[PDB]
Amino acid sequence: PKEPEQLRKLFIGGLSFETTDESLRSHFEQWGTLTDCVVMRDPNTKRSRGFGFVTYATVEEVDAAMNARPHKVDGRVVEPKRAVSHLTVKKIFVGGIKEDTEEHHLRDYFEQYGKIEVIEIMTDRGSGKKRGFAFVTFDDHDSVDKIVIQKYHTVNGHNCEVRKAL
Ligand SMILES: CC(C)c1ncc(Cl)c(C(N)=O)n1
Repeated sequence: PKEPEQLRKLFIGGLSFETTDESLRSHFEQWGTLTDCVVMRDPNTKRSRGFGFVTYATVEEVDAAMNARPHKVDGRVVEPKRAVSHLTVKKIFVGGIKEDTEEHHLRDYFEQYGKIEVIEIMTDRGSGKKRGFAFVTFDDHDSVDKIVIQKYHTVNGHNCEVRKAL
């Protein structure tokens, strides 16, 4: 049962114009089996457009490649991002957590997606009561990208709504 191809793709921006299908593949094959690897080029001049994409055999291989950033490919630090579901942000909205969810509930769950920098449990401006939603800020966008493509998030027994924030 193969994961959907879209979830196995990495868009690589910031390429050296000298990077080729072959040199992009040789680099990113260090972190998994590549079923596809393409440098985008102008149709007339064949000059690189400065970006391309690689497709791994599994999502765990995508994770391995992202965890090995920064990637210097043919002498240039490139910018890998998971394919769109790009709104590149480090913060999520977490809704549906009700009044009994605390900081440690959110931390213990979300810390396995990435390094957390801020947890903000929202409270009512007048009463101080919890409003039932929170924001979590990570040190990097790939955490958010992994989070929002999941169908489900269960935190503190609550089925939560999670979206990219701002
Ligand atoms: C009131 C709820 C719907 C809300 N407030 C703020 C944000 Cl930033 C989001 C979101 N989906 O990102 N959702």
